[PDB]
Amino acid sequence: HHEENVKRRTHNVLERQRRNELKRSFFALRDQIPELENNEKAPKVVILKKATAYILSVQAEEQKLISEEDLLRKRREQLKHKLEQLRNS
Amino acid sequence: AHHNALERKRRDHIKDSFHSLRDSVPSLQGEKASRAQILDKATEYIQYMRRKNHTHQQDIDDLKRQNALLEQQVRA
Ligand SMILES: [Cl-]
Repeated sequence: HHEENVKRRTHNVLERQRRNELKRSFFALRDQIPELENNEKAPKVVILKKATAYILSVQAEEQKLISEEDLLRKRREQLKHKLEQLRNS
Repeated sequence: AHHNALERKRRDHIKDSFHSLRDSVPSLQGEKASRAQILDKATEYIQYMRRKNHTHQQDIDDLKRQNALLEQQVRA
């Protein structure tokens, strides 16, 4: 029974260390989500779900910015072409 | 019984949410990942994407300045 006691206490320490590491990982993710930053009562499920939603939002934002830049680049080429036509007339 | 039912639903909702998050992260899409790996790779991805959108906006601001200048040279 002493071996079972030593094993139980050893596993208890290891499990606490793993829980603490996991908590730090949750908090680092939480802190990338502006709505949750430094909220020490943010539940795990809320961090996970808000992270997924935030990823979708940042990806949609990227697509919006890519579209804006594409139109600006097409416009730049059109302007450069107009300037070249004008200067060579 | 009611309390065990609440607890199992709680655990299942966390499992579902880990899967959804993992499936949202390109570096993990299609791979085997522990809970710690999913969290850490999602953190890195969000940090990267937030900065990347700043890089895109900088390029957009550079291009808007470039096109205004070209419009001024066409007007002249
Ligand atoms: Cl967990």
